Amino acid sequence: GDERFYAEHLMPTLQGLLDPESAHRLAVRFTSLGLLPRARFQDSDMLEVRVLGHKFRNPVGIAAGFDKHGEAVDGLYKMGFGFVEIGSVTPKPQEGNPRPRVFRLPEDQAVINRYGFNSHGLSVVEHRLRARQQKQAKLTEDGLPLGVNLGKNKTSVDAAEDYAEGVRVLGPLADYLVVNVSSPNTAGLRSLQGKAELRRLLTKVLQERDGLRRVHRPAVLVKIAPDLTSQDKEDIASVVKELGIDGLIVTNTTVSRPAGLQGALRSETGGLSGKPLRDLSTQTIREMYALTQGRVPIIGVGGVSSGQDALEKIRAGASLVQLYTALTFWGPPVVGKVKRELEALLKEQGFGGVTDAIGADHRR
Ligand SMILES: Cc1cc2nc3c(=O)[nH]c(=O)nc-3n(C[C@H](O)[C@H](O)[C@H](O)COP(=O)(O)O)c2cc1C
Ligand SMILES: COc1cccc(-c2csc(N/N=C/c3ccccc3C(=O)O)n2)c1
Ligand SMILES: O=C(O)c1cc(=O)[nH]c(=O)[nH]1
Repeated sequence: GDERFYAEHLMPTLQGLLDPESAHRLAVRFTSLGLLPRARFQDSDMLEVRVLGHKFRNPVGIAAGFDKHGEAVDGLYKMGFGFVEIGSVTPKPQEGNPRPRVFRLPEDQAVINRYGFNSHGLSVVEHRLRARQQKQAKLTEDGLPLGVNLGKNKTSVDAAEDYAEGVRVLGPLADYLVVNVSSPNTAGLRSLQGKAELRRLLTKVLQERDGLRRVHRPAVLVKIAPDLTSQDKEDIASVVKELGIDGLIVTNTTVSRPAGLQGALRSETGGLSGKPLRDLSTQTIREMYALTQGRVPIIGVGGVSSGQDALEKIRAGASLVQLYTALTFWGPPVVGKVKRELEALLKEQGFGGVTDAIGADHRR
């Protein structure tokens, strides 16, 4: 469980042998088998957060896209994440884009991916989650909630019906659902972020959700891009408040390529994640928090690899944070590292707990 060993030796050597997709698949295998150090870090009460109708024993989650098909959920809690998001899941199975479709930018601590929603489909994931449904109910009660991220098939004619199907099938198995309208890798998907289409889409989603039995009724969150115009952001905030959307996930990967990227593969098509996304994401959180008057829970994600990164997002308005790319460079010890550093920084800055820090920047 040594950060230095994983960061300086183990992870780099494994990356030396395996292309990123092979490495991802192997990581999922290892994780599902529990082949990792069980956490040194025991979660402090300071790290607990209550939001989305749930207790989270720590605010650090695993972002969607690592466990796309719900295969490694328990290994992910063992890794120390306070909550787990699986997906994106599409209604029907689909292969996603041709390989290669994932690229490392080691010099930038960044990744570019164009998976294209490769997915086992709703039915397979439903059965997988059903097999451990009662274990999840206890985990959730214990402060370890589960989120399910919903996508749409490449060849679907009715985007809203794809999401509605997802709500009906995986909604009853989830503590929260994510409407992913921000994947850069599915044609036309991000235009679902525009006002009229979003309102129509989310109205249908919320109706389907409200039609589920009470104990099986998840919160609904919208995951947005970091590449939105100011107009897009205003409109989303407006729709979210008009419809009573439960929360936002901020943000997905960027189609931008910030100046300064050094990686040889920087011009590959796809969404960029990791360090170059970090502050762009933090700023989007800051803006969405203000537009929603601090009343809509935000899960902050984008380039988090340290306690400081996490705290900056929390102070900007995030109630919870996720990471993914940092894990691909630092390995499993990064989770305890982030939690440990976050706790220390909360103390240094005079916060009683994570909850006190949420949106602190806006009250300065
Ligand atoms: C390889 C890869 C696959 C991803 N797949 C999904 C996905 O299926 N659905 C989704 O909402 N986000 C997906 N993401 C985005 C992450 O959830 C997250 O929003 C983004 O990577 C920023 O966080 P990070 O910098 O910590 O990696 C993916 C990211 C990566 C790198
Ligand atoms: C070292 O032993 C373990 C044990 C459990 C998980 C892991 C683990 C978690 S993530 C990971 N590597 N991930 C690599 C990866 C994932 C998605 C996309 C790209 C990459 C990559 O660039 O290698 N490995 C490693
Ligand atoms: O499947 C994808 O390629 C994918 C989806 C998503 O939401 N974000 C991302 O970076 N890639």
